[PDB]
Amino acid sequence: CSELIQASSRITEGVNTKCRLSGTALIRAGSVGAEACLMLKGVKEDQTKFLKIKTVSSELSCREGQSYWTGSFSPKCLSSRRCHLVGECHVNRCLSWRDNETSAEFSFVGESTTMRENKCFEQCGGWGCGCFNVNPSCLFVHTYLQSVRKEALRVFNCIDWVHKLTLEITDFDGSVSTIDLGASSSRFTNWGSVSLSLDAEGISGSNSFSFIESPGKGYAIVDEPFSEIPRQGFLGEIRCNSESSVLSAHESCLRAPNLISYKPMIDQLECTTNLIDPFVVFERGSLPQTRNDKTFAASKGNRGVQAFSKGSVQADLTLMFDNFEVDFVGAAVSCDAAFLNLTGCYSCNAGARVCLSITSTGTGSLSAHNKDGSLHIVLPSENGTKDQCQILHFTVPEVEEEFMYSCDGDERPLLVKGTLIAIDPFDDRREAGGESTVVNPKSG
Amino acid sequence: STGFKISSAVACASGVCVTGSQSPSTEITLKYPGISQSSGGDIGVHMA
Amino acid sequence: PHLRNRPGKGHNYIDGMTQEDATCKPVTYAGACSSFDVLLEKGKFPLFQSYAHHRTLLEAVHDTIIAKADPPSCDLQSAHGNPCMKEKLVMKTHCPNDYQSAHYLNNDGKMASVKCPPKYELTEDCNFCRQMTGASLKKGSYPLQDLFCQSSEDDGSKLKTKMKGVCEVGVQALKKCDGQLSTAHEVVPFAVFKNSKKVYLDKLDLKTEENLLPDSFVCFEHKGQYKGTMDSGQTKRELKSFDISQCPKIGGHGSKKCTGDAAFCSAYECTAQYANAYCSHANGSGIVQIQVSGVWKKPLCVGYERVVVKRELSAKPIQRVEPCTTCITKCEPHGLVVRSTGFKISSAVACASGVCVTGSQSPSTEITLKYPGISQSSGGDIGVHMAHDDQSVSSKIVAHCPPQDPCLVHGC
Ligand SMILES: *[C@@H]1O[C@H](CO)[C@@H](O[C@@H]2O[C@H](CO)[C@@H](O[C@@H]3O[C@H](CO)[C@@H](O)[C@H](O)[C@H]3NC(C)=O)[C@H](O)[C@H]2NC(C)=O)[C@H](O)[C@H]1NC(C)=O
Ligand SMILES: *[C@@H]1O[C@H](CO)[C@@H](O[C@@H]2O[C@H](CO)[C@@H](O[C@@H]3O[C@H](CO)[C@@H](O)[C@H](O)[C@H]3NC(C)=O)[C@H](O)[C@H]2NC(C)=O)[C@H](O)[C@H]1NC(C)=O
Ligand SMILES: *[C@@H]1O[C@H](CO)[C@@H](O)[C@H](O)[C@H]1NC(C)=O
Ligand SMILES: *[C@@H]1O[C@H](CO)[C@@H](O)[C@H](O)[C@H]1NC(C)=O
Repeated sequence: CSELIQASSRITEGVNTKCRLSGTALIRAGSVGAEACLMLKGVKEDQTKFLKIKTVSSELSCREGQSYWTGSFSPKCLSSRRCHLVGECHVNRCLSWRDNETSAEFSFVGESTTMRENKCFEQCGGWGCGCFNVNPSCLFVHTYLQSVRKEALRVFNCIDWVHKLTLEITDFDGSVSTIDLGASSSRFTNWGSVSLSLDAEGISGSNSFSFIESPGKGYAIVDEPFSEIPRQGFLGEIRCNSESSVLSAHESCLRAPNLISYKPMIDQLECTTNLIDPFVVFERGSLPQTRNDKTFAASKGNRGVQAFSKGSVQADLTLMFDNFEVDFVGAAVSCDAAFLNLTGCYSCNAGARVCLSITSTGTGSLSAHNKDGSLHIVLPSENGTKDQCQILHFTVPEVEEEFMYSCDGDERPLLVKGTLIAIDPFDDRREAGGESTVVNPKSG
Repeated sequence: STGFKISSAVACASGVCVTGSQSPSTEITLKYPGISQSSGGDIGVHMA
Repeated sequence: PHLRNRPGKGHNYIDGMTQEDATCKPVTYAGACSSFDVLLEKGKFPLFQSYAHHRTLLEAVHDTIIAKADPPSCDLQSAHGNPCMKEKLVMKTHCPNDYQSAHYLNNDGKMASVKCPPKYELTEDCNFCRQMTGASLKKGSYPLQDLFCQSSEDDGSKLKTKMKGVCEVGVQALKKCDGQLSTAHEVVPFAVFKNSKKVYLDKLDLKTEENLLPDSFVCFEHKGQYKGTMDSGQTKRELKSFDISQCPKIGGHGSKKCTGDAAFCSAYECTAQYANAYCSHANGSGIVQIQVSGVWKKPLCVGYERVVVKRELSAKPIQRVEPCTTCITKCEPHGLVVRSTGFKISSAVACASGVCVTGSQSPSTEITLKYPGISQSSGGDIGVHMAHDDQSVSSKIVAHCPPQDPCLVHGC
């Protein structure tokens, strides 16, 4: 499918004399679920090492910007009522009480890291009230917030979305390699590095929603702009910088003015507040939600969020210094192959699925090539009988071809039959295409 | 879906996925993802 | 001064230099030990000052955690003509004045030391001995390296130094290299495990986990305290060390009543009577584990050194040679056509005696361009500069053509 003649080396009998193949390869990445093929040709009926690049999936990952944490909080109040001229019950001190200054009555609290505030309220003054003096008495209140539930939620926003391609690197003699990479980025794998161009689109705009993450539980979407300043009656009215601060109600957490409602009725004070439960909002908007045809959802492995939108990209990945050769592969192996069936469509991004029954005596590959060399089929061969499958592209309603198949041995013919279904576009001018297309919603 | 209603859902089959949105209901129908309808196989479904 | 409540025996002295046994045998809050007080100076030995409640090198030696090397300290007075001063000469140290000895952890993982002849002192680089008249040498030995040790049973016989791009670090010859060798002095962290040698590390990823073993508790007592050791009138308020082996374990037997904080009461049995000592939990102690090769292990000692490392900058920065000629250039009456075998051509330009002509097209194996000036009529040599999709292909080629006939070009 693609040779390395300008950098090919002698890959002596039996032993390997690879010379660290340095020539880079420029081949177009296959569509989603397709594969990219390489040719390492040595001596006929020998060598024929195949490097494959499976295209697992293409996702529109999120690039998070600012973030914070929040939880559920409830207040507790301590009250102390003193008559006039007792302690700091002077009226001038009474109205001018700073919220961050603690009264002397609540000194057993002492120094604490909890979020807290202090208020002073004037009351009646007179023998009916309980004090001989007729000037107004004072009531000192110290309130501190405490976390109700032992959980926290992280609220963030996606400034932009980035295309992200997942590849499965079927390396020479072993396919234990899976990598993930973005636009104009390279990953230092074995035998050198693999780079991705993806020159079509490196971004897919922005958004004006917010996202919630519950660790170990999933994600969710809330339909409000991400606000960096706390606001009463909204999400993130009390926000922190870490899960520990939320779970401990640390004083470093920020909050809006006037969240606590005070009821200084004459019998006992009532300290209470109405707070948006972040867990309720999190459960309301679990991730599989579609907004103006975007359908955000959890990325595979639940490490983030996606964005399924109509579109496509062009990906041209490049290898470099690809050198992975051994000596034991000098021995030859024979197989037996049997055509199984053919399904799928033509001229479609999904492509056509072929399947082949390989009856082989050992480890090996398959190198079926058509008469004109346009279409290539590669499938591993294993001991006994196995059923493998591959993805190809066609442009004919009916498929009837012959391929020259041989696993490092004698050349044999393989004949493929079957037809292909026609995809209804409901609107066609010239053709569909075969580029790399991202997942799209139905309403798009 | 017996009991719980489904509003929006997505179905993935070998990379390609297809979404669907509807009012909360005990059942939901979606377009087939790619050639999974022709090729059968196993299709994953994620719904809310 | 809680840091002077040493774990274990706390014997901060070296063999031979036993003239300070009053205060260097078990180090307590009272006295002053020359081989220990240097560790607590601000700005010096920060790694140990962080892990202040772990054993030192001498403490580890006296607890049989770390062995003593062959010729434990070959005296320069009697063995200055022997190949002793070899691992020390590759380190860059700095000793203060009036010190007659200095100990370090050698390559094998044992403790060695350098001792000057009597009345001599180690110079500022600890490499030479010099004599000063009327000078009072300190009775201890200067710790050369910044390290802390602990007791471990984890095996490390398969552990070895794995440093990338390093031909030789310290006294260890990692490999054999030829060519350029960037030689310098660098600060390399190192660890020592059980049944192994020194292991230099590229990165220091270590974590500590707490426990309730006796080494994790600091037990003290007051001087002049009622019904305790040293029960006599005192003129000063000073503390005294206590041995935790006396306080009974929970659901067990013991010889002394013993009280403490929450952790001690959870681990040991706190008394309900008048207590004989107070046992707090260690500020920082525990078990330290080092990440080597991506897996955590329990090291005997952890420290860092300033040793001479030889690196290889590069074998070859980059090789750019591309005499590629895998294309055919032929001048045609319709236009100047070049067919590039393999690599596709998107845009190209042609030069012919100053005048140039450009062309743009989709990436393809061939491209056609208008002739530059009168080169079509005059023939000659025309240069071509094209942009290929691949690499390692020459972008400058030359095409020789004879004079052409425009009659076929404009024929209609
Ligand atoms: C065209 O041939 C294909 C190749 O045989 C068929 O596609 C796949 O064949 C596999 C076996 O050859 C099946 O594997 C089985 O899958 C089920 C679950 O799907 C597992 O429980 C089985 O263990 C597994 N193996 C066996 C031996 O059963 C695949 O299921 C199958 N893919 C499908 C059915 O989508 C095609 O079925 C076939 N098509 C036609 C029209 O003939
Ligand atoms: C009109 O007369 C001109 C003058 O002779 C010709 O133009 C040039 O003539 C040179 C020799 O007189 C040629 O030089 C040769 O060039 C080639 C490569 O181009 C070299 O390898 C040779 O060493 C060099 N010398 C000799 C003796 O061959 C030029 O090539 C030539 N220019 C061209 C051909 O473009 C014209 O050719 C001529 N025209 C007509 C229509 O008669
Ligand atoms: C009365 O006593 C209070 C303390 O209860 C004290 O703060 C206040 O200053 C006193 N007033 C006087 C002495 O006038
Ligand atoms: C917080 O309290 C301190 C001391 O009580 C005071 O100095 C400071 O001004 C207060 N901060 C305010 C009022 O913002």
